[PDB]
Amino acid sequence: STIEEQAKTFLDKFNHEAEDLFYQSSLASWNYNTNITEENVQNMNNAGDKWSAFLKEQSTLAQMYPLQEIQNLTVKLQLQALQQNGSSVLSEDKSKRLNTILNTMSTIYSTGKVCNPDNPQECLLLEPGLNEIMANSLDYNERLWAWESWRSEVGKQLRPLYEEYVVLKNEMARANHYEDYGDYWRGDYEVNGVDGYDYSRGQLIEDVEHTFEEIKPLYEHLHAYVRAKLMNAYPSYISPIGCLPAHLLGDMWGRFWTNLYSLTVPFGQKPNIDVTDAMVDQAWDAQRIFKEAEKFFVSVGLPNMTQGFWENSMLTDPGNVQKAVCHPTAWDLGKGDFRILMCTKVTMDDFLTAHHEMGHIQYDMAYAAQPFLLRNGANEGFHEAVGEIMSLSAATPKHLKSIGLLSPDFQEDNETEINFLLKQALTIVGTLPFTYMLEKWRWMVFKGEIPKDQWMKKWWEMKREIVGVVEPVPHDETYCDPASLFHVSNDYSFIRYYTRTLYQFQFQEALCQAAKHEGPLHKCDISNSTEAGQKLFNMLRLGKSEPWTLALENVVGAKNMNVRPLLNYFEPLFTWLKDQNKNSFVGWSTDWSPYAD
Amino acid sequence: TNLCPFGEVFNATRFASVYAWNRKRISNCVADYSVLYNSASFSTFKCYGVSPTKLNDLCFTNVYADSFVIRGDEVRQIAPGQTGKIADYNYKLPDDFTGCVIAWNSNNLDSKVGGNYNYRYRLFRKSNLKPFERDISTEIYQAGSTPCNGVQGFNCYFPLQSYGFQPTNGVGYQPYRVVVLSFELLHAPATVCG
Ligand SMILES: *[C@@H]1O[C@H](CO)[C@@H](O)[C@H](O)[C@H]1NC(C)=O
Ligand SMILES: *[C@@H]1O[C@H](CO)[C@@H](O)[C@H](O)[C@H]1NC(C)=O
Ligand SMILES: *[C@@H]1O[C@H](CO)[C@@H](O)[C@H](O)[C@H]1NC(C)=O
Ligand SMILES: *[C@@H]1O[C@H](CO)[C@@H](O)[C@H](O)[C@H]1NC(C)=O
Ligand SMILES: *[C@@H]1O[C@H](CO)[C@@H](O)[C@H](O)[C@H]1NC(C)=O
Ligand SMILES: [Zn+2]
Repeated sequence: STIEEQAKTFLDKFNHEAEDLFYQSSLASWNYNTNITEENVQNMNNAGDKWSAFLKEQSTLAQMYPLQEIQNLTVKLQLQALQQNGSSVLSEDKSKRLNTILNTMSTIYSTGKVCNPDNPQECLLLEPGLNEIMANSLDYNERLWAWESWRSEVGKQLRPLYEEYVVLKNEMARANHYEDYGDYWRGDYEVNGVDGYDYSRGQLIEDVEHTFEEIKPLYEHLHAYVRAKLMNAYPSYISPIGCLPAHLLGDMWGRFWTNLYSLTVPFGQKPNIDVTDAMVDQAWDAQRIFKEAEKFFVSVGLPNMTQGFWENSMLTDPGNVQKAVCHPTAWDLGKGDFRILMCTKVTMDDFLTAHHEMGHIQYDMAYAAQPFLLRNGANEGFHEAVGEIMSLSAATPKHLKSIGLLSPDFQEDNETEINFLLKQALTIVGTLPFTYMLEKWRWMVFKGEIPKDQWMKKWWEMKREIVGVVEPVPHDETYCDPASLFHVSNDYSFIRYYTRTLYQFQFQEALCQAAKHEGPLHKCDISNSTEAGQKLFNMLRLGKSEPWTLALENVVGAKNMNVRPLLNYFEPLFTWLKDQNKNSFVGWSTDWSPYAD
Repeated sequence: TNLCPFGEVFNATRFASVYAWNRKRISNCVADYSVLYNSASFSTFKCYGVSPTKLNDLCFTNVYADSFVIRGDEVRQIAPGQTGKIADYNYKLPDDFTGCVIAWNSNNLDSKVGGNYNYRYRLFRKSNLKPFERDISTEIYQAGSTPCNGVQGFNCYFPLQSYGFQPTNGVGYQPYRVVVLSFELLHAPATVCG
C-alpha cells in the first residue's frame, strides 16, 4: 500500500538473494587463500564480479524508494547503506582510471624492491626482507639504509599516482552530498534518527582531538623513557632533548614499538613470562590450542564452536603440497559457516593471537540472526576491538596459571607488572599518536586545507610536533613518505586502529567491574565469570542494527568515547615513569634535526 | 496382513519442495510406531495432542504423511500456532492439530557440492495459507499498485525462491527432511491400529 510495505518487501527479497551470491564470493576467496592456483583465480574473479554486479544492480532499484516516507528505523538503516552508489556515480571514463590507479599502487607496494648500488643484481623486497632488517639490526647505517631506500624508490613511483588519486575520490564524495572525501570515511560513525543519541560526522574530529589531549601525559613520559634507554646505545646519533630518529623506532614506519622491548625492558634480570618452553615439553598441537580457546568462551557463557567448524577449517599449513597466505583472518561466509585461517606454530604469541581470531568468530556468531545488511560491527572499531579484549584476558598471569601453562609458584611483584605493562604500552599506546597523526594528515589533504606542494612540508611538521619523531634525512617534494605504507596506498581507512584502543579499555573496565574484580585492572581475568559474558553478549548480537552510541551505553554505561579507562589501565606504569623521568627531560622541540649541525 | 509402507515415505531418495509438499494417504494397514521412536536416528521427534506411548495402541481411520524439506532453524516453525515464512506462506498446521512431527538430518544426501537449487520455497504470498492448503501458483507477486503483467520489474517479484544447500553450510542451515503426520477420526471405520 505504502512505500513502507514495498521497502520491507524489497529488503526481504534482497536478503535471500544475497546469501546465495555472497557465500559464493567468500567461498571462492577461501579456496583461493588455502589453495593458490591459477584455476582458483578465475573462480574468485567470476564470483567476485557476480557479487560486484549484484550490489551495483540492486543500488539502482534501491534509490527508487525514498527514505523520507519510512518511519521504521531498522528498515531505514538497511536502505541507507544500500542506496549509496559508491564509485558508480563517476563517469565511465574516470571509473576505469580509479581502479587502474588502485590496482597500480597495489602492485607497486607488493612488488616494490630496494636495490643496493654495490651489487645491483641482488635486490630485496619489504616482506620479509626489509621488515626483518629494521627490527633485528642494531646498526645505525643499516637501519637507515632500509629506511631511505624503501621510501626513495616507492616514494617516487606512487607520488604522481597519488596526486591524481586525491582529485578522483573528491568528485565521488561531492556527488554523494559530502563536504569532502574524508567525510565519507567519517560517515561510518554517523548517527541520526534518535533524540539525544545523534552523533554528527564532524563531531568525530572534535572528539578525537579532545581524547588525544589526555593521552599526551602518558605518551610524553613513554617517549622520555624510550629516548633515555636508547641514548646509551646511540650516544652520538640521538640527542637527549630532541626527537627520536625515525628508523630507530623498531620497524619501518614506527607503527609498533614492540621491537624495542628488548632494549627498553625495565628489568633485565627478572624472568619474562613465556609459555613456549612450557608448551613444547607438554607437546601441544594445533588441536589442543583452540580447545583451550573454545573452553574460554564457554566459561563466560558464549556458545562454543560448531561441529562443522573443526571439519571445514584449515588450522595449519598443509605442508608443501599447496601454498597459502599465513596472515590470520577470521572468515564469516554467512549461512552459519565460520572458518579461521591460520598457520599454526607453537608460541606464546600464537596462543594470544588464537583468542583474537576466535574472538571475531564469537562476535560474528552473535549477530548471525540479524538480516544481511545489518551484519557487521556496530561501528568499524568494535569488530576488531572485541577480539582484543580476549587477548588481554589470555595474557594475564592468572589465566596462564589456570590452564596449567605457567608454574603455580611463579612469584608476582612490583617488578613483574611494570615489565608486562611496558610491552603493552609500546604496542597499544605507541601506535595511538601515529594513528591520530596519519588520519589528521589525510583529513586535511582531502578537505583541501593543504596545497599539493605542502604535503611533505606539513607531514614532517606533524611528525615532529605530534609524535615527536624527526627525519634522519631530509626529503624534498619528490618523495611521498606516507604512500609507501600498506593502508595508505591500499585505500583502507586507518582511523579504525585508534578507536579500537579507546573501546577495548572501556570494555575492559566495564566487564571486569561486572566480574567484581579486586585490585588493578591489568590483573583482571574474565574467565569463569558469567556476569561479564552476559553483559558483553547484549551488544554482540545487536550488530549495526542499532546505533553504536546506543549499544555502547549498554556495555560501558556511557554515551561518549572516553579515554579514562586507558589512563586507569596504565596507572601503575604512569606512576613509575614519573619517578624515573625526574632526571630526564620531558617534551621535545621541533626545531632540531639530525641533518642540521 | 500388511505393514503401513512408511519405508517408501522416509527412505525415498527425493522429497518435494516445501511449496510442492507431497501428501500420501495411509489406510488399511497396521503401522509400528515403536521402530520409529526406538530407532534414535531422528534429530527432532515430537507429538502434539497424543503421547507416543498412547498412539502405539490406538486406532485412527486416517493417517496423512506430509513430507517436505526446509531449513534447520525453520523446523521450529512447524507446529500449531506458529508464524514466519514457512508457517504462513508454505505449510500451515492448525491449532487443534493432533499429529506428530518428525525431522532428521538430510545433509548427507540433499546438499551437494556447489549447491542444489531444485529445493524451493514461497517467499511471498498475498495472504496467509489456511490450514493444509497447497498452492503451487507461480504467479508474479504484486508488491504495489503497479501492474506486473507477468514480467518481473519494479515492485514485482517472482515468489518461488530456492534454497542453496552446500554441504559446508552451518548445521542450522543444513537441510532437514520433515515428515508431518496427521491423525483424525471421521464417520468411516478405523482400519489402522497398533
Ligand atoms: C589445490 O589445487 C590444485 C589445482 O587447482 C589441485 O591439483 C590440488 O589437488 C588442490 N589441493 C587440495 C588439497 O585440494
Ligand atoms: C521495523 O520492521 C521490523 C520488521 O517488519 C519490525 O521487527 C520492527 O519492530 C519495526 N520497527 C518499528 C520501529 O516499528
Ligand atoms: C558445544 O556445546 C554443546 C552444548 O553446549 C555440546 O553439546 C557440544 O558437545 C559442544 N561441542 C563439543 C565439540 O563438545
Ligand atoms: C575456572 O574454574 C575451573 C573449574 O572450577 C578451574 O579449573 C579454573 O582454574 C578456573 N579458572 C580461573 C581463571 O579461575
Ligand atoms: C529405512 O531403511 C533403514 C535401513 O534398513 C531401516 O532401518 C528403516 O526402518 C527404513 N525406514 C522405515 C520407515 O522402515
Ligand atoms: Zn582481528
